[PDB]
Amino acid sequence: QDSLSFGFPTFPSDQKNLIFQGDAQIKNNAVQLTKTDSNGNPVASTVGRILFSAQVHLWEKSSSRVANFQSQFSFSLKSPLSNGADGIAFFIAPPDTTIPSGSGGGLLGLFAPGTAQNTSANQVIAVEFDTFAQDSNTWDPNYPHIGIDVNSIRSVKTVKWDRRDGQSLNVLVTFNPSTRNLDVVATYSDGTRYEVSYEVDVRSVLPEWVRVGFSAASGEQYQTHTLESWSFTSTLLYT
Amino acid sequence: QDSLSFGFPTFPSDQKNLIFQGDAQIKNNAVQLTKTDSNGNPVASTVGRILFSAQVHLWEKSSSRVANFQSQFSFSLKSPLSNGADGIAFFIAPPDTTIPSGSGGGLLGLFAPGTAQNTSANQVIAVEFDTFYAQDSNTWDPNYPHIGIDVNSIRSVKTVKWDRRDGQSLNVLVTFNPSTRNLDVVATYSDGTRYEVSYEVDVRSVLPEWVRVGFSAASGEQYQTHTLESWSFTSTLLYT
Ligand SMILES: OC[C@H]1O[C@H](O)[C@@H](O)[C@@H](O)[C@@H]1O
Ligand SMILES: [Ca+2]
Ligand SMILES: [Ca+2]
Ligand SMILES: [Mn+2]
Ligand SMILES: [Mn+2]
Repeated sequence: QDSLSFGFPTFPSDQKNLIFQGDAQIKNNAVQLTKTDSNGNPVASTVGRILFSAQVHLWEKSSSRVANFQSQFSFSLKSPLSNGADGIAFFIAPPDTTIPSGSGGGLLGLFAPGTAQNTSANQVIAVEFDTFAQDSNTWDPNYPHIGIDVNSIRSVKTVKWDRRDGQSLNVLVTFNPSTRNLDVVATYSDGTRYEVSYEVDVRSVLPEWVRVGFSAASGEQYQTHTLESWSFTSTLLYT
Repeated sequence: QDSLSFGFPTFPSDQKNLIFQGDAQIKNNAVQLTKTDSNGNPVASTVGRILFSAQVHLWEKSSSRVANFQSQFSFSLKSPLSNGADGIAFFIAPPDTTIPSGSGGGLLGLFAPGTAQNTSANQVIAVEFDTFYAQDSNTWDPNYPHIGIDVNSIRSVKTVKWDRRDGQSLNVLVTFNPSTRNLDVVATYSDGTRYEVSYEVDVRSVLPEWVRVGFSAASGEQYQTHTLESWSFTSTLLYT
């Protein structure tokens, strides 16, 4: 299809179009990307991802068209620790994507250790919300941030962000094929706003058909990564 | 998802979200539901169906919600002879639905010969466009071309006389309103000729909560092409 859209105002347990990977599962009308104990508390060493089943037609060679898409979602992070980790990300990748071997912790379940920083060994665009160390994650700034990843865990750009325990963050990620701008706008309920944009030609990074979803992980330090709602729309346009 | 929508202005050969059953295949940016030869002409004894891969949440027990949906599509029928068979249908059925054994010809690839008229043995809502075309092989339904609404039976609960026009595209709009429980069908040719048929039906008592939607077509001894040219669909769960 040239156009596709779906909306999950909430996530009831009865799902049919979601692909669950790792420890991801539905609990309390929300998606818990990372594992939580029986009491609902986060645990260490966990990775989880979800993908929408239907493939998205991102671009089409024959017609020289590229999709204009919008992804709106909200999530909350919670942890009894002073340093909850590691983060959650919205990502776009090839349809057969699976969790890479040893991609826990700072790799967010998105990249394999051996090629995490090799743009030629990866095909993925992701928007990450990182809450976690200059000794391990020697590739990220010295503070929580929102980062745009293009075939590498080493963000092409980042902006400072504040982690607020248990508070929902509303995010809108849009891509405009005419300007090739990928824009990210995130807000907390009190109006605090964060914005970051990057110009990228998706045709040179991703295949024509892709899948979209979310990934999260916790290493030694942990926190819940709760996806509360998600709406997505994409339509092929002439450029 | 509470809401889902997709649109196929045309059908390129590179499809990823369509389930092809029987002889259905993409050809010339359109879906040929029934088999065609090298010249592109219709052949006999052929059945084909397509379904969208994502499941549609038609209703939700826990919340007491039922979906409002709309399906818009266009198709054309062509045959070397002045008339053709057997017809095409838009249908809604359980996710694992497959072509019933021996459901060719007049059964449109939707029902099994043994229970084609047994409502308790079927779970399907379909809007068919019948053009044959044969009281000898299709004793059911009125004796003239028609559009019919099928609910668990090949014997339409409601029909309206229809005109077959070789090679001309018919634009169809199928809508279901959970508030009135009316399933409305409006079909029109480019010159403005319009056909309307509707029926009240509680989808909850007929189909499971999650379903798949698609099209089916068949040709027995008599044949014609059943070309699906475009299709857009959209559903949203609403409180009743
Ligand atoms: O195709 C016309 C006609 O051919 C045969 O008689 C059978 O397959 C019928 O079901 C069908 O209606
Ligand atoms: Ca980072
Ligand atoms: Ca009929
Ligand atoms: Mn990090
Ligand atoms: Mn018939």
